[PDB]
Amino acid sequence: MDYTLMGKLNDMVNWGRKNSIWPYNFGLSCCYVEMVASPRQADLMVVAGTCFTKMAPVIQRLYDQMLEPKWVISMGACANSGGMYDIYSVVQGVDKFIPVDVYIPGCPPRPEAYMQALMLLQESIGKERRPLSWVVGDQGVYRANMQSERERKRGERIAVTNLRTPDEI
Amino acid sequence: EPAWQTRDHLDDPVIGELRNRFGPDAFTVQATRTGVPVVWIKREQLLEVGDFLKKLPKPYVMLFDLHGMDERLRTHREGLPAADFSVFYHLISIDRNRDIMLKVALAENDLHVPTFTKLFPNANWYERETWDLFGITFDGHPNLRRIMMPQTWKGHPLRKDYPARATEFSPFELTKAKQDLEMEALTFKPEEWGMKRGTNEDFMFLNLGHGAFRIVLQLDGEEIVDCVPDIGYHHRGAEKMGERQSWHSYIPYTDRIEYLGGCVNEMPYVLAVEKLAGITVPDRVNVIRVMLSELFRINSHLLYISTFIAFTDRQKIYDLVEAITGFRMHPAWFRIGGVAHDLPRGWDRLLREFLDWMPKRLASYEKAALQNTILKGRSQGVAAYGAKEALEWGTTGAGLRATGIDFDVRKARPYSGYENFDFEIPVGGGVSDCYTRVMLKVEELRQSLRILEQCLNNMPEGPFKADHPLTTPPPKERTLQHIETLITHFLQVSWGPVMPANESFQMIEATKGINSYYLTSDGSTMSYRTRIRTPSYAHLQQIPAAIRGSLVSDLIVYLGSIDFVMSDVDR
Amino acid sequence: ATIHVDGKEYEVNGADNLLEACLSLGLDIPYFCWHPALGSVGACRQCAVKQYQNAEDTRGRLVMSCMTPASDGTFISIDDEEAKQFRESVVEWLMTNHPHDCPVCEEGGNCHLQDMTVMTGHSFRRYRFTKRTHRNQDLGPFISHEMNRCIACYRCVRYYKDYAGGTDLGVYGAHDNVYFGRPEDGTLESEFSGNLVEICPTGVFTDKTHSERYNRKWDMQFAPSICQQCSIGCNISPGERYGELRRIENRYNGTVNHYFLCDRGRFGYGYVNLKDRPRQPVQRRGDDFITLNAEQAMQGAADILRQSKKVIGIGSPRASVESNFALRELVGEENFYTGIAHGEQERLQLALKVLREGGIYTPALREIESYDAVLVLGEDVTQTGARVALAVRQAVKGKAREMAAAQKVADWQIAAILNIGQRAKHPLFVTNVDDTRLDDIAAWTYRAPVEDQARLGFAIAHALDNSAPAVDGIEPELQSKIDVIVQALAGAKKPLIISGTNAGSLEVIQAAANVAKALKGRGADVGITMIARSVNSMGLGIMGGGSLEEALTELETGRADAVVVLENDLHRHASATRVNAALAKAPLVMVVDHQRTAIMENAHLVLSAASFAESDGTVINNEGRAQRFFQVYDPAYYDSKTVMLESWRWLHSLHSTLLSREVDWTQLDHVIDAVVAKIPELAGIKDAAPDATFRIRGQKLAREPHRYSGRTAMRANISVHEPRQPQDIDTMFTFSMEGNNQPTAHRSQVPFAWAPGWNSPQAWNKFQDEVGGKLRFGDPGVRLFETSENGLDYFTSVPARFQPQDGKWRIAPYYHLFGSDELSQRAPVFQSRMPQPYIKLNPADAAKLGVNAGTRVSFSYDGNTVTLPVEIAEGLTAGQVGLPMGMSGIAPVLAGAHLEDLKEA
Amino acid sequence: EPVYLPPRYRGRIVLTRDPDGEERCVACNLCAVACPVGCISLQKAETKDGRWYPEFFRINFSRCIFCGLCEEACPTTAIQLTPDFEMGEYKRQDLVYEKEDLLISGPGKYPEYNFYRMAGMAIDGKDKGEAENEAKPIDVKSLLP
Ligand code: SF4
Ligand code: SF4
Ligand code: SF4
Ligand code: SF4
Ligand code: SF4
Ligand code: SF4
Ligand code: FES
Ligand SMILES: [Ca+2]
Repeated sequence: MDYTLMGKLNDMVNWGRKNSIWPYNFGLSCCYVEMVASPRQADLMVVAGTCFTKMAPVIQRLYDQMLEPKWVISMGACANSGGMYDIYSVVQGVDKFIPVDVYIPGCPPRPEAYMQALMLLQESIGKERRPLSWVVGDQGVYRANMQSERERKRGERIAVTNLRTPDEI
Repeated sequence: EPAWQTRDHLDDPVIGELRNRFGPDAFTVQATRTGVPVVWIKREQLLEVGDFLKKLPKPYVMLFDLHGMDERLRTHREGLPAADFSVFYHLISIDRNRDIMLKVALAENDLHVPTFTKLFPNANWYERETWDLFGITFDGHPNLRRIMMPQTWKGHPLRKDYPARATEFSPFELTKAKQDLEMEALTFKPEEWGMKRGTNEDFMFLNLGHGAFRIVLQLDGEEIVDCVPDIGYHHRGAEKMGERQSWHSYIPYTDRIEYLGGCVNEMPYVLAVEKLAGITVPDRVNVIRVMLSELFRINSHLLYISTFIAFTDRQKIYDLVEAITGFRMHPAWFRIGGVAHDLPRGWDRLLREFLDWMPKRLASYEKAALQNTILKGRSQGVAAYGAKEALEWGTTGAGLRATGIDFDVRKARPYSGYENFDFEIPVGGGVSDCYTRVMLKVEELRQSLRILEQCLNNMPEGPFKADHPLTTPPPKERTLQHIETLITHFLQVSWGPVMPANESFQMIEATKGINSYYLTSDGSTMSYRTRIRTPSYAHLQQIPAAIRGSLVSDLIVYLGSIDFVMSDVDR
Repeated sequence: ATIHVDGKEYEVNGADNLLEACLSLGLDIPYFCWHPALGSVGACRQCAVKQYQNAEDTRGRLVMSCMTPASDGTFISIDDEEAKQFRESVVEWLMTNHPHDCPVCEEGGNCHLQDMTVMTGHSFRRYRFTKRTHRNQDLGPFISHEMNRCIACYRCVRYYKDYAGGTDLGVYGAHDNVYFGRPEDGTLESEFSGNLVEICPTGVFTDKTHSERYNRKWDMQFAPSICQQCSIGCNISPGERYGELRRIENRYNGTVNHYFLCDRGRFGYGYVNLKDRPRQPVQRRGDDFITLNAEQAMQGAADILRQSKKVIGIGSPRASVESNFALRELVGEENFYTGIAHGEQERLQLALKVLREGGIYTPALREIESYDAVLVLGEDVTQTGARVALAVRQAVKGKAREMAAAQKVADWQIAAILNIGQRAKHPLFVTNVDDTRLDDIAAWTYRAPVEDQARLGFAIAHALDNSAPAVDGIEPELQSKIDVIVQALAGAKKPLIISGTNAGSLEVIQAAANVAKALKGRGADVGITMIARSVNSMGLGIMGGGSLEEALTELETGRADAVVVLENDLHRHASATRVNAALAKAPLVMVVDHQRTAIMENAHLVLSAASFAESDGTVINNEGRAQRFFQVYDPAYYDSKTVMLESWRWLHSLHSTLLSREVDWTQLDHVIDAVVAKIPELAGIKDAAPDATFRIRGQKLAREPHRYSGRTAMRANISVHEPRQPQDIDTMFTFSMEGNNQPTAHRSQVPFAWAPGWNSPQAWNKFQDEVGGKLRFGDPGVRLFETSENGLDYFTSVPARFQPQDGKWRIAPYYHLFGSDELSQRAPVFQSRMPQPYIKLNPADAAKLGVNAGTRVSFSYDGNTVTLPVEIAEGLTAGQVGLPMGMSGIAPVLAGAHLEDLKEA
Repeated sequence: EPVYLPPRYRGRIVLTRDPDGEERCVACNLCAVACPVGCISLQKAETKDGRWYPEFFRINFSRCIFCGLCEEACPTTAIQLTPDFEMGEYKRQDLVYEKEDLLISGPGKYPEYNFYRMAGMAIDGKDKGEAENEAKPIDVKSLLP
């Protein structure tokens, strides 16, 4: 499989990083109170809310305080793209200024959607290659171009025929 | 004579009193559907009229609202004075159980009004926001700075020539804003905030980190001498979106203001749109709306009490609301003229299972609240204010009733058939501390369960949407079968329903106080002006005047005791 | 007059009906069968108000506001409960048979019936029985027919028959089975059949060309533009979606084209959407075609222009004033050549001299409908200036209007007027080389060669005024008909003389000027109209320059070694062999064009210019009216690599890169200021539209409706990140709905009509001062010149009569509305409507040739032998041979040329 | 354990089919204009028999707030919000769902409705007068008065 810019220990390191993930939950807006550690110790940043223009610098600074390796999960349509607030005071997506590894649609997403995002991030971490040391070898991060989730789940989604009618609970 | 009929309220005694005091030619009475006497005052008589209303035999004691309107694009301005901008002042008399709206007309070249901070101190933040969003100066204001936008903001976003949509992002301006946020503590100037005596030299200035916002603190050791809360970090431009969505498609945005509220925030918007539309909704709509608003009020109160001191009760409410509307947090389910669907088959089983399982939890909550001596030592007596302080700062909801002032919207000014439900309004002593507010919220939880029992027990049979032609959208089976209904649905979901030109107003008792929607229609399919008064704004402005001489931990407890969210503050 | 509507006093015109008076006051009354241009009939019964006898009358009576005069002391109630009930009932009765078709109906969101159903307040069906249904007809490539949606309001037949004069649309049947259509399947024959898609208040008649690529009205990006398909300059609203031009709606102009277009301007927009258009600058290097961006194309072109000795510029009457001026500045005034031939230019400048020096006032297109007698000399008006033909038809019906006004019958009561004036009509005298489409209402038609038409004009002028030069050899029967024309023209209060450059004769224009001068000498209120050939023919004539023949001479002699061709294919104004040889001799050919023309194979650089949809500019009417057209959309919004700039932008940056070696993408108002500074006779174009700093209370004018959809998904397949909204530095319009389109805004350029509650083309009533009048703050456009104080002299160059000489064949020009224009005949929907290439012959000439109808003859013109099949034309004269101008292989410059070796293939 | 979602739950959006097996969408664009976010984009095409269908159909799910206004506005019940919430993606470009990612093989939550059985427009298999509550077309040349 393709990647984007002696071997078993790399899988060991990936397994250690994958099973041990410490989040920093950014409050921001109502995606946070749906879904419910200093940034120095946390390695995953969960942006859950509208990226307002007055606190885009706060998000950028608290992202810059984290240490490599670092991953970003964007919950909610606001953090994905701006959502419904295509308005003057709202940044249209947190991926305008920080790199995002997993996106979850929803307004808000369910907590189980965040669990699914955690599983997706865990697979992404497990299938990537990072430098072991900063003195030996290539000092480049190899992200894997994984198969998209909407094309992976296309067969069972298209195969759906009948649903329950909305007149009952 | 329906409730939504356009009236001028010339039979109001305030109009006769103002005429006998200032003369008949001093003001212009406007006919609205706000339910309020709207009078247009000269700018030079404005402080005189405010002082006269403050000293009536049953005086107008509370400034409910103060904001601006851009009247330049308003075409249907018949019977109105010539204005390029206007400032409106909503004043509430509780003894009279009335309210009045004063309006001051302003030309484009002379945008300045005398300030009301000598009459009503909440006009401080109201006038700062009116300056920030419309560009109107208020002469005599102590510190007229921006409150929603950053101080280095170009233009006033609520003006009609300001584009609503998001401009191009720039890392350039982003790194400037980051570098001024890094150097803010080094270059803190304590008169760009309204502070004084900045470094005495024993005084220390800090910044503190229900939403995320900053509050600048001035300390004598550990005692708070002055504080200013920095808000606007959660500003979404919801009122501007009101000017850029159709009447129907603005409903989700009404949900996302005060996000713990859901249908409680949905309610005053559709009530004001139905006042604009001349719609009277049937009783089944009234009971469905009351039931959903009380379910969400119970959810919000449980979250507030759990935060102040759980997950199962709110989960049961969320499953019931998810079964009715299809969504937990932002149902988007109230409609103009009714509700989006009928109740699902099995709603009563879920509500009966929720109501048969709740009273023992309520007894547990009362045990954990009124028998907790650690909480009863930590909470009462701190950040306490009386009735006079709550009236002058626009405090509504649990704080106002905890001061002994028996004012609830659901009883004084009933809406959506709340007079058909038997429920009590808890009022406390004369002291509004953390403890009395928490027990008032517990008693309101009990009363909301009573209202839910009455919603379940005698639920009307009938339509869930009105027979009115302006009901948006029309019933879906007639839309899918009948051509005139298909036509009405077509033009109501595409161009939008046409509300004839009028001004409407609805205030309701939200989960955190009084929430009101003031809607101005220019005869089009969008709102000309959407003014949203939220209680968390007025409650946050009272924070400096309530903890003068307290400690920082006392400030933290006060912040916990106030039911507020930043989306409600900033909208 | 004084009326009282619901107790409110209003001052109105007493000569109007109550429906138009109340619509002019902003009051909303539902209506179907009334049109401002068609008058009142009282069919649909929708416009009911309640009339009272006086102020102290309570019971009233329901009257029909379109059939009730707005007299003094009138008392009506619109919001009476009985009137409201009856209007809802009328909507209900229409709804009983209406199909459940709105999602699959092209009228949806633009439907007057949808608007009036919503306005009356009818949304509940209590009808349980069956609906009547109808079979549909095939009405040709442009109009789609769906008779189920009809509400039997008779607007289509009233327009198509009483107004447009067409004969193949009617109403058939009876009680509730009335059917509106053709007597059989086939193409609608009228040149103004396209206006049925806006006359019909339902989805019965719809734009088939738009139905191919349908999008709803709220999804369009609209701009106010000028139609480019002939010289009349009708105001249009082109609307786009997803980067392609989707529809041409009519844009109301109370001075030019009020409610109506012609079929060419309405349906020949499809050349904009062609996939072979230049979208990027391309440089020829050997046999390779290297694609460049704007900067390096300008650098390479500027280097090649700087190393050359003389650079000539060949403009076009297609291009705007700004583009032609930019080319004139780039190459120099003495090096600038108009791209038209010498004879075409001579006829054009004579038409301009008659217009702006002859001392006779040239009417606007709307004002043509008030003239009492019409003489058309040489110009096939229906095929070259069709809206002038429609206005001529209205002026002809003016006689019935006067007769009905004599009997105190109101002007809106169209059935009474048409009954009183049965077949009486104002005198119309047309001349052509054959039959025209105005012969049904012409008092006389003269089929003759252009020399004999000019001689008839000179003889009419001599009989009106003896100081005009006399014509010898007039036959006694032709002299009797000339005396008939003279008696009709002399007795008219307002005569109108129409001619143009399409007849291919200088002497026809001279004769028309002579007739107009003779009528002006008798004190008559005479007007003269000249039909130019292209959209900016009079602008290119006012600018001036050498002919195309001079430019080809410069290229062939080697005096010019670099040629810049602007929006010109060069084959419609000169022979293709000569053009090809001259362009092959040049070491630099640079073609700035928006259509893939045939001269791009020899071109060394091709600049992808913008068409009228992708550009701004100014064009000059056939009556000398300067009109701005604004850009509809950004071509680079969807395809990021598209470099398709305005022609004047390309040429101004090329001039700047030639002078100071830096690119300069200027602004439109800078180019307009340069035009009005350097050319004082074009100084009126500054006031054609306001500058880019014009605001309505601080905001720009919106190009798209306020309910525009798909903002965050229309480009998501290219990139999920939303691009920046396109910036329009050139005009006062914004490429978004963040702007103003209020009907009460103080402007004259309205991109599209929409009001809350009026989503149809009936929304134009809100944007007008009175309905059927002008726009509320005046029509857009400005006349360049006024009527001169002093006239011309009589032209004394009277031609001799046509002599049919053996071996030669005089080429008589036949024009077709679908085919003669260049860009519109490139549009793919026109090939179905295009006539087959047929060469017209007299029966005597064809019998002499041994050739019957349909067999193919071969003739050689300019060393090129081509073969066409023969159609017999009885109306032609012997010694003439008929050719369709502007088609494939037949340049319009052949009009008046001779033919050799016409023999059967 | 699997999560329980009620039938009204507003989750992943699909385009459904009629009982005959053809796609219900007539490309009327009412969903796109009723979307307050503007994250629906489609284009009308027509079959040889005159049936309106979407040439393409795309939804920006990174923008979509799952409000259900499109389903409420659909007059054919083609577009529906289904009880499914597992839509997390690695790339935001993969959150733009084309017609191949939205068109399921059944009627979804409305098992029987067919808009083209009620419309008067003639398509293949439904001539004039063959729809619901519709009389046969009376020819204008009929002998009956
Ligand atoms: S995506 Fe929706 S739920 Fe999440 S922060 Fe935005 S508005 Fe709130
Ligand atoms: S003509 Fe109008 S009302 Fe009738 S189907 Fe078409 S859009 Fe609907
Ligand atoms: S086809 Fe159209 S214009 Fe003609 S009568 Fe029917 S609805 Fe009226
Ligand atoms: S008359 Fe000429 S300018 Fe007018 S629409 Fe037709 S082609 Fe265009
Ligand atoms: S659910 Fe709402 S936001 Fe999502 S596509 Fe439908 S209308 Fe748009
Ligand atoms: S509203 Fe329904 S039928 Fe219309 S375009 Fe959308 S999915 Fe298709
Ligand atoms: S508009 Fe008057 S009856 Fe038709
Ligand atoms: Ca431009």
